[PDB]
Amino acid sequence: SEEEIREAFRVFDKDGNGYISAAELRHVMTNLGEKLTDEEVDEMIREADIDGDGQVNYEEFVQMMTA
Amino acid sequence: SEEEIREAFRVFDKDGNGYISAAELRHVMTNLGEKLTDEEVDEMIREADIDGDGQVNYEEFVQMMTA
Amino acid sequence: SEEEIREAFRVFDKDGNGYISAAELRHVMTNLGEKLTDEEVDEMIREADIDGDGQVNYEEFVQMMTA
Amino acid sequence: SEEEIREAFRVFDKDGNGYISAAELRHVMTNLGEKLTDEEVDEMIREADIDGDGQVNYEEFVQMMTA
Amino acid sequence: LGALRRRKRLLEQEKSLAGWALVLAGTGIGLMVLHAEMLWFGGCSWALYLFLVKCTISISTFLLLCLIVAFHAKEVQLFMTDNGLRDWRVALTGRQAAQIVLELVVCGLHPAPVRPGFLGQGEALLSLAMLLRLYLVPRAVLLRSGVLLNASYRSIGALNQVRFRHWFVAKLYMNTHPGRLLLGLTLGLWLTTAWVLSVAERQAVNATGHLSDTLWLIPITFLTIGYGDVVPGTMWGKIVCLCTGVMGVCCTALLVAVVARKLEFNKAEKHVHNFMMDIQYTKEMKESAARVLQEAWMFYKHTRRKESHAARRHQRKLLAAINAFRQVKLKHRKLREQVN
Amino acid sequence: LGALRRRKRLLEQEKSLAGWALVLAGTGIGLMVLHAEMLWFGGCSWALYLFLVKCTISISTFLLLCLIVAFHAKEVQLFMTDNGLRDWRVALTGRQAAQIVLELVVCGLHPAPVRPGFLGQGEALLSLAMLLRLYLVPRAVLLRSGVLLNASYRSIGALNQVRFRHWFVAKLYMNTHPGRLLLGLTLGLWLTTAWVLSVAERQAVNATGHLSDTLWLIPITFLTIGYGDVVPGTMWGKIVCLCTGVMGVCCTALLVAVVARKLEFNKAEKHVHNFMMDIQYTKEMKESAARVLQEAWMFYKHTRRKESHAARRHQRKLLAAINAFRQVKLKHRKLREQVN
Amino acid sequence: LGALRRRKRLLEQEKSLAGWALVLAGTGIGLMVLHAEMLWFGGCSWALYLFLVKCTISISTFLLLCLIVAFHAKEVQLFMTDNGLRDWRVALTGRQAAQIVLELVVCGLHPAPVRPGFLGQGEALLSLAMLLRLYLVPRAVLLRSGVLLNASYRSIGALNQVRFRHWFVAKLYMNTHPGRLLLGLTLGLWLTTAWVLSVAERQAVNATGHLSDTLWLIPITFLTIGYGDVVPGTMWGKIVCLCTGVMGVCCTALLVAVVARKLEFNKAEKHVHNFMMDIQYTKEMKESAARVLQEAWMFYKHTRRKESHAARRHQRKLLAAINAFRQVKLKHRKLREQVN
Amino acid sequence: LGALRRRKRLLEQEKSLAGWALVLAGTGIGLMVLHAEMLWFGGCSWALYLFLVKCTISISTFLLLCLIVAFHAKEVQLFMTDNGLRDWRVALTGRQAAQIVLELVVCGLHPAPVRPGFLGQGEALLSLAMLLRLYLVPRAVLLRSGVLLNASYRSIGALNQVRFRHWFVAKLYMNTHPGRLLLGLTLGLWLTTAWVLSVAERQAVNATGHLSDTLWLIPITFLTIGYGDVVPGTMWGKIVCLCTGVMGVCCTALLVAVVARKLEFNKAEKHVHNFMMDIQYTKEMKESAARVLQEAWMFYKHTRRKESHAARRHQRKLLAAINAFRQVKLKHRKLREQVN
Ligand SMILES: [K+]
Ligand SMILES: [K+]
Ligand SMILES: [K+]
Ligand SMILES: [K+]
Repeated sequence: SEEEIREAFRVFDKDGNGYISAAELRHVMTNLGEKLTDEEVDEMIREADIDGDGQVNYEEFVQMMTA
Repeated sequence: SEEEIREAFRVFDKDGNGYISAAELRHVMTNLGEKLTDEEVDEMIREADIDGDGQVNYEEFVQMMTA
Repeated sequence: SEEEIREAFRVFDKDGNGYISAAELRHVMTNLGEKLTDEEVDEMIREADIDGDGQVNYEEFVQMMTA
Repeated sequence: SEEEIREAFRVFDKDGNGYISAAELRHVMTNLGEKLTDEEVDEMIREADIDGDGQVNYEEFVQMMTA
Repeated sequence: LGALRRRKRLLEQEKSLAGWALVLAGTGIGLMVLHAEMLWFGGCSWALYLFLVKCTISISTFLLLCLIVAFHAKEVQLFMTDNGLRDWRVALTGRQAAQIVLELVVCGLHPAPVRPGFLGQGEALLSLAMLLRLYLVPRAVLLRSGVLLNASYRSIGALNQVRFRHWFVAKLYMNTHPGRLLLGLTLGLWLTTAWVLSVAERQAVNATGHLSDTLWLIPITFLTIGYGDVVPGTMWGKIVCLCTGVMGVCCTALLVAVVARKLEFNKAEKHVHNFMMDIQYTKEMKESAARVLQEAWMFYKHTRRKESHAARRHQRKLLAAINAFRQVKLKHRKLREQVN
Repeated sequence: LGALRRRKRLLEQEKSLAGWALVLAGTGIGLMVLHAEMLWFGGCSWALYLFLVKCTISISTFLLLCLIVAFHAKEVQLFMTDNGLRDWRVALTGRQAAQIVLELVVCGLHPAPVRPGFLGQGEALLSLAMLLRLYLVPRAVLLRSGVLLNASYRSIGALNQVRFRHWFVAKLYMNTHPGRLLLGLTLGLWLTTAWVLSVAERQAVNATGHLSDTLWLIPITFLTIGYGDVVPGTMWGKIVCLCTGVMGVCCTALLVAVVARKLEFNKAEKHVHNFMMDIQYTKEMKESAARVLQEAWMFYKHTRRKESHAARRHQRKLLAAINAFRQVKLKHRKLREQVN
Repeated sequence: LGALRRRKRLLEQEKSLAGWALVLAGTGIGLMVLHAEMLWFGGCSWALYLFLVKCTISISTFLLLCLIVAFHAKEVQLFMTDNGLRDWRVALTGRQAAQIVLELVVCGLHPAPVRPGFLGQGEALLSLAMLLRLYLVPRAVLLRSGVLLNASYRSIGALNQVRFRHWFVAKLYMNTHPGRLLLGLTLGLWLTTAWVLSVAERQAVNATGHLSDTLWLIPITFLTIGYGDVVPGTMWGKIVCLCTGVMGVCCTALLVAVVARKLEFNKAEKHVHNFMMDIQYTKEMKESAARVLQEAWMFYKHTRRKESHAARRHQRKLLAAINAFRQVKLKHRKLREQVN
Repeated sequence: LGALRRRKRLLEQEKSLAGWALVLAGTGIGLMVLHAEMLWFGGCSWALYLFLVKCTISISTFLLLCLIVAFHAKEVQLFMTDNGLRDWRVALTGRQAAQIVLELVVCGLHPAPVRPGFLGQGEALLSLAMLLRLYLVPRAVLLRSGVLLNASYRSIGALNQVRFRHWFVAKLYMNTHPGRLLLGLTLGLWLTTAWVLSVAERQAVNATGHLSDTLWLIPITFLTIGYGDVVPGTMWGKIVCLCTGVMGVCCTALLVAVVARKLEFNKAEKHVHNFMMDIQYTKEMKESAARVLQEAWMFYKHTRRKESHAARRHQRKLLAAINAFRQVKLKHRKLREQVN
């Protein structure tokens, strides 16, 4: 139930292919709006555990998150 | 005493050349506005009897009708 | 003390080069506005006497008239 | 602390390259607004003393004046 | 080839046949006004003159009613010739017959000579119903304008708009030259309404509502400058005063719309203004350059000769002249940008 | 597909569900006026009729309060089918609940029969609080306009980067035919405003303040033509008469804006006018030369006869004709420049 | 070639003559005002002073009646130079002589000393007939504006056949310096009209119509705010109060037309606004994406915590953020396409 | 480089000092009204409270006269940093000093406590002289809006002489969202003007000029609906009723100019409307062709039936259908020409 995930990830693009690492997405989320800590970085690691390699493959692992 | 009969027939075009059959003109006339029955289909057959083949050649047998 | 005499004569052009004959200029003058007679045609002949051939070469014999 | 000295000198250009002589700059200055005399010509000589040749090379001899 | 001249012949006939009806309709109004004003001042002593002037109106109405039929017959002939029909039975529609009978019943209302200074209600309404004959003006104006007379005009108009609307002629007259038409409309409505209001509120005590007061009351209602020293006091006089402000607001809107357009430049005026601005800019630029060089030398000499500290204003003048020169340079640059 | 028909079925259902509220909300307004004018003229002799006509208002309000909920439920169903949700808990938001409760608390305000010709305050405010039910009109007008009825239009609107709004349909109605709508508004605001002020300033014994005086005062304030013969004398009547000039200035501005656009030419009219003026320009240009040559020859003949008395005038005419020819030539060349 | 020198010297002489005529055309008006006020306040005691101030008006008129002839002689010489024919008999037209006669008879009207505080009629009209000398103002304003002072200007003027009509100069002044001119006109008409009305309605009982009342009545008529506490009571005072209402609407139309233009952006302001919108759109899009991701993860965590109420609220927030992001993306693409 | 941060710090300081002056200049205005009303209603036996409430005004004025010198010092520092200079002797010009002293003398006017319910002329003028402190509002609004805040935006705008002016911000607020601002101005000018008039015209016995009458007289003058039941009776009240109509004529022009722009389509609305009307055009064309065919067949059948009444009716219907089909074909051709 989502669309334009390509542009959504390219907005906060760090590696050029939307595969921003866990720390990349962490500082993207913390800098804009709310900020958090070790709990947030553990939560981000859990979220990126679907890929299991750091390079968040959004185009594949967005469907489960948006389902 | 008429003009643009080519476009007038191409409006209700069925065979691509304005040669819509008797049933074609029948359902064209009945669908839009007034509707009728066996009497109307017999009258349409009589009107198209000038062609004598079903494929109404309007560009030839329209002058007598419009005269 | 005049200019655009070429277009002025081309407006009332009869022979295609502004060489309208005495009768040509006569009916041009009489048709628009006032009308006249034998006196007018004699006056036109006197005016065209500068050319001496009927085909009034305005571009040459207009300077004396406009002087 | 200046810019577009090239255009500033080209506005009052006399030798084509902005190298107007002392008399040239003198009559340029006196023509518009204030007017002066032997004092002005001596002042022009003093101003051109930096160049020392009459041809006012403004491109090089403007930074000291504008400093 | 005969039809190409027959159509023009019948149209030229229609031109005069519609032009004469306007005069024969204006005559009736001219006589009704005279009779109404004669019955007031004249009194009951004048009766034969009133009877003689009340019958000419009936004669004029009878003569007018014989021209509308001829005009419509000419219209039917024109339609038959244009459409090529041979039978007049199919040329006439029900709507046209209704319009014709409505025209003939509207145009036929007159006081009539049938059967002391005050008009009865029936006569006062029948006389005021004679002003409806002004619907003949637009057709006469359109036919006299010439936009429809020529064959070439009709041929070129048939491509875009087959029927020449009155609004086109109205817009043409408005844009060719306003002012005269608007003044005529304003000064022709302050006389045909004052008389109606005086008829509505004519008092025999001290002439409390005659033309000496309505001619003052109408303009200050049309311009919404209502003072309050004189006001209508009759139900039939409170409605003529609400139909006058409606015709004033619309006139003000038209005046505003015309004035908004009337003050716009054209291409040649813009070019002349741009040329003047450019030459002024160049002159200002050269003067500013002379000023900056002169002031720079003045400040340098003041510093060189050590003329105390009075040369402080020289730096101010130098900076102001430099910034002005930069501003005028930028203005000339942008001007050359848009004009190119 | 089921959804492609369910969407249209639900929209058509809510069309009638919202159109019936517009006619069930007019009954209360039409009954409150009748009850007030019955209590005024009728007096204390009529009580059973007043009770019967007052209970019908409560019944109508009860029947009206059961349609807003149905309309909102139908809208929530559309929200679910559009966003694909399955739980009704997430469909409703706090702002929508506040809007619903505000609608249900503003619709249900009537002078219910809880318990000698004047409406005691507290009831004359509940009665006049029923005019707030007119917020239903724009919703029904927009929803019945067909912009949302068609499936193709609704599908195209998403890709057209535009959202349906009351402003869009209002602008469409203004563009299509503004002549009827403006007069309808101006003649429907001169009654619902003239009844409220009569209620505010209803005076007994003196019989001064009823509709016979209000229908004269309201129109001379909307047009800013205040005379001063009748003025409000109650604090509640001094606020209704300055809320009329505010919505009269806006109407004047709307009329001016409409007229300014209505006075402009269309595409083909400019070409028609250009051709009509160009042919006349050519005719005048060709006619000028004949007068030029005739005057030149007549001046030559007059010099030949040596009188010179008419020759001076002929020379003046020749100069005038020459300059006129130059002017018309320049004008024609300019016209050919713009047209090409 | 001395033709340019001849034209320049003739134009300069014409400028000087037109300036001096306007200078001498105001002394007469000032002396008229002074004498009219002295005869009122001074009374019959002062007679020698009245005679002395009345003879100077005749002297000034005699001195004025020669500058017009000199100016027209300069015009004739300029016409000869531009159309060299060396025959003064043919250069003068009949209508030009008629307009010269009209100018001389208009400018020569004054209350000459041919023979208690009231101006007998026939002299109070001759005095007020001296205000027609203001037709010299447009000439002295146009000819001194510098547009005619340069041959380069005249070259393009002949190229476009502008003829330098007064309308062009008026439009240039309106475009260049609006506001100051409008206040000048509106404050120079409230003093020259408040004196004419005072002359028309000057009462010797208790000064019922002197400047203490006209200065209050005129400004509330120009603005159509007619109160009705003071009103004109003389026909000659009533006609004046209708000529201050017809030019109180034209001024309003001019003000509206001027104001309508000043609210439009130029080329640079549009670019500045576009950039200021683009930066805000980009930053809000970034913030919206951040909110979307944070809310999605928080909703997932809350579902992992099994509460479902914060989860449904976060679902609502997620839907709101998603549709806001879609809307802002659509709008950003829209104005990016507009800029491109 | 620290200059970039220094400029931002200095501009933030300028904003803070420009904002604090705006709230320290409102205290004096709020206390003068309280003191005047206390002196009016309270009368005598309140001298102590009057003295305390009057000394606070002087204290506030003394505190305000120190927030202008510091602001101008910050301005001088900014000028020096931008241009580049040391040991200030140049930045302070003469015009700037005159402006500073004018500001300090305008801001320092108050009813000082030096040395029965009626204010004296000196105090009644000094108190009303405190409204001139409202020139600080545009500066604070311009500085607070952030148009001068961003360094990159200011740098890119510095390419051309934008000269950030109050007019640009006013136009931005006008086109952003009107209505709110105009309503605020109208409802804030009906109190600060109705209190000044009450001060000017205030009667000790049988008060006929207090806020119970001015709040009625002012709104019917701003809208030019002057009735005449209450009018000013003092010269100082007449001069303030002529400055209210001037601010009412300009507001109407502003409203008309706003509405004229607000009644226009955007880019996508034109396309949507064109598509909507084109669909109807096509469907009407199809239906008209079907009608033509059906009527032709019916007429042929009726002619076969040999009864020449319905035959004539059907022939007329056929002709009408044919002409309507031609008209709609021409309209669709115009549509295709204009859309392509
Ligand atoms: K008004
Ligand atoms: K008014
Ligand atoms: K009034
Ligand atoms: K009044």
